[PDB]
Amino acid sequence: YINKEKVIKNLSYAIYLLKKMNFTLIPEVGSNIAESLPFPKDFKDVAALTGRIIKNKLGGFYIVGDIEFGASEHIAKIILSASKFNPEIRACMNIKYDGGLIKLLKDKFAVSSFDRKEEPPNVSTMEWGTKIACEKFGGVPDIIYDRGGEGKEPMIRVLGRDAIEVVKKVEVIQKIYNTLEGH
Amino acid sequence: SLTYINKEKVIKNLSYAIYLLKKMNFTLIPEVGSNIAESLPFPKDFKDVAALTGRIIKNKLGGFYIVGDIEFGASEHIAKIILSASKFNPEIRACMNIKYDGGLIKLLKDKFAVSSFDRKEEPPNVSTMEWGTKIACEKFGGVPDIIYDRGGEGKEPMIRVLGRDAIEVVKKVEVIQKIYNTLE
Amino acid sequence: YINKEKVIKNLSYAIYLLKKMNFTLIPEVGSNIAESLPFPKDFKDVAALTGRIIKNKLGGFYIVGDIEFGASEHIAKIILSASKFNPEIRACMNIKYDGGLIKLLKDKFAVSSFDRKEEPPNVSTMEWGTKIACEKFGGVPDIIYDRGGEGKEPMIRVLGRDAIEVVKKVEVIQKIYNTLE
Amino acid sequence: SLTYINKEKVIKNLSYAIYLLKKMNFTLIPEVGSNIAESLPFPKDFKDVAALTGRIIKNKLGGFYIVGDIEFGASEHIAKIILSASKFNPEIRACMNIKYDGGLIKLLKDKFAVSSFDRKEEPPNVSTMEWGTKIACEKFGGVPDIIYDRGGEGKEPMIRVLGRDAIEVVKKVEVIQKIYNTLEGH
Ligand SMILES: [Cl-]
Ligand SMILES: [Cl-]
Ligand SMILES: [Cl-]
Ligand SMILES: [Cl-]
Ligand SMILES: [Cl-]
Ligand SMILES: [Cl-]
Ligand SMILES: [Cl-]
Ligand SMILES: [Cl-]
Ligand SMILES: [Cl-]
Repeated sequence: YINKEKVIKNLSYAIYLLKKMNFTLIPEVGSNIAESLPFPKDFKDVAALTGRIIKNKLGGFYIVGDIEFGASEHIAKIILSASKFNPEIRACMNIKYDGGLIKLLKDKFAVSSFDRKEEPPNVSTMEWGTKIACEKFGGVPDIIYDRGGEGKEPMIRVLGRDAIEVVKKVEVIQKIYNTLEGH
Repeated sequence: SLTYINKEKVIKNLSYAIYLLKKMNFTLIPEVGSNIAESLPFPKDFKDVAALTGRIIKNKLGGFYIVGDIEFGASEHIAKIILSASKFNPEIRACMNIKYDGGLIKLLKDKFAVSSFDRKEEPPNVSTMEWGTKIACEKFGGVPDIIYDRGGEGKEPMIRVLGRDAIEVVKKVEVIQKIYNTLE
Repeated sequence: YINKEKVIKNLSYAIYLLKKMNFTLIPEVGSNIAESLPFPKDFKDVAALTGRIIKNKLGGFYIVGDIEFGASEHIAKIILSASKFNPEIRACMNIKYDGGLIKLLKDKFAVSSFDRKEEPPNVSTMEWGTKIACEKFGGVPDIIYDRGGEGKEPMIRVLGRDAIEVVKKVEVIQKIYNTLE
Repeated sequence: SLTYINKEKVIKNLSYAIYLLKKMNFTLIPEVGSNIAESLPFPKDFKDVAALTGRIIKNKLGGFYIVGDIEFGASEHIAKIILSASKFNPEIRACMNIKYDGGLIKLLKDKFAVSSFDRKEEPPNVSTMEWGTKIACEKFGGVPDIIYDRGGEGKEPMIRVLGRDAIEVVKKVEVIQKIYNTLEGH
């Protein structure tokens, strides 16, 4: 069974694991993690942080806000679009993008992307872009990235069955990034 | 002894500015969050500037979150703007970045000293903020109230309010917020 | 079956429910909620808030800190002690004491207690008191309270199988407490 | 002195006092948590007193948490102490409660003016904090640096540090803390 309680517990435990991590893959707009009920209809069936995850410029990061349903329309769009290709995919987290990192991830994760400059009119970038990457991959990959655009920083989006799986994948990505960030 | 005394003033100033802000219906929050900083007199490097260790971000439930503590060396980004404007007027030691809006900008030009810079002109081997601020000030003839830019590749458009201290800046932001509310 | 992940999720959801509750039974020393792994050996098999739940003078309350194992030796003493009587009891939360409230609760909940003045030497108040209240009851009751003592605020402790159940019990206790307004 | 002590001044003093506290290895935290307050000159009631809406509490994994915001009227409790002491010396506008320790007191009575009151001697229909502060001050012949009490039924003992403003209070507390650290490390 997968009800609201299950989703709130999933995200809570995912955050818990995240607090143990030396997570530095945070974009300028901050990270958020979300998970939906199975077969989500709208963003109200998707839970996330009411705040965001931001860097602590003195070292570490801050996890701001509470987990609540409908807290992130943005990521909800990604999960709702992806669920069309695979209803098992219910979670997503956006993290910082790095050119070198992506190259290295393609040999360890299923990766797909979309170009913001190719967006047609009358659509939501996140809905359109997710659809693009998924159709290109022929399913739901581990990661959906984009090199950004006018007023939009590049981004890496990690997907998975639930928020716990997502964070586990992010940990793998973080370990690789540690070496690059160090350099 | 001297530094201890000057730092205390900076901390108190930033602290009261946040206090005032918390009272406000601050909605001009950019997706990258806002921060507010203030420098000691005659700053040399970012460590002579204090600010939030976190940032001021939106709360989906409504309102906003003021995240972190006020500490020195907490904002290299903002510090770059202040130290650069300080080369045009040592009196300017505080700055805060808020949400950009075309319509609001026009209405601000009639009440504040506004200058700017464009991200595409940026010459190679330079810091965008140091360069942009310097260009914006060279262009204005001193340190204006507002320095904005339309953004660019991977960069959201921003409005930067400057002043003699954090409280000054916050007061200015409150005026701006009001001007902005007559639009929505 | 019942591992650390389960415990963390249980406490997390319990707090989630508590946050949406008009909870006013907060002691002067603040409340904390804790849950242990089955058959806990020491306080490190018990998770709880590293901070506490305290009153917000403006109104409402603040839930401070993170959920972590080994976060509370104090409540851990209570849970470890009760588990000897009934290993199915893995959670506990301390809430504000009220003489009248206890009177009303005694008719709906299984209640027991201990007296700080009767504490024998060379023991831990929480370990000894919990054991005493349970032997007095013939098992583990829903509530174990004490009228406090010198330098010690009186307290009502709510026990249960897991953190969610405990909060569910506190929700009822709170409604009853409100009849006292 | 050309200064005007208004609300802004008080908020700034409390804010800086907290900034200093966050840098301390403050372990003298009572079970009920600590709070720090400061009033405007000649306070009329607790509304003229500012303090944390929450409190300073122990972080079980190590360190402590400063909870809430600084706001006027936040603390009636510490306000009762300040307004009471101000009747003896209007210069006293701040107070912070910290964990009590008998040995620590003895080590302090040589560096600080100390006075106290007994919860068991409290008369009928009075506020413990107003009455106790009054007694302690009348017994000292003024406002001391410290007013403590050994606790009582349902009440943990406490050490209350007073001063002209929050910053002055925090400086005294730091001195006390260093002494306590030695006792702790013995
Ligand atoms: Cl989001
Ligand atoms: Cl994104
Ligand atoms: Cl900026
Ligand atoms: Cl505890
Ligand atoms: Cl207890
Ligand atoms: Cl004990
Ligand atoms: Cl208080
Ligand atoms: Cl006190
Ligand atoms: Cl009182």
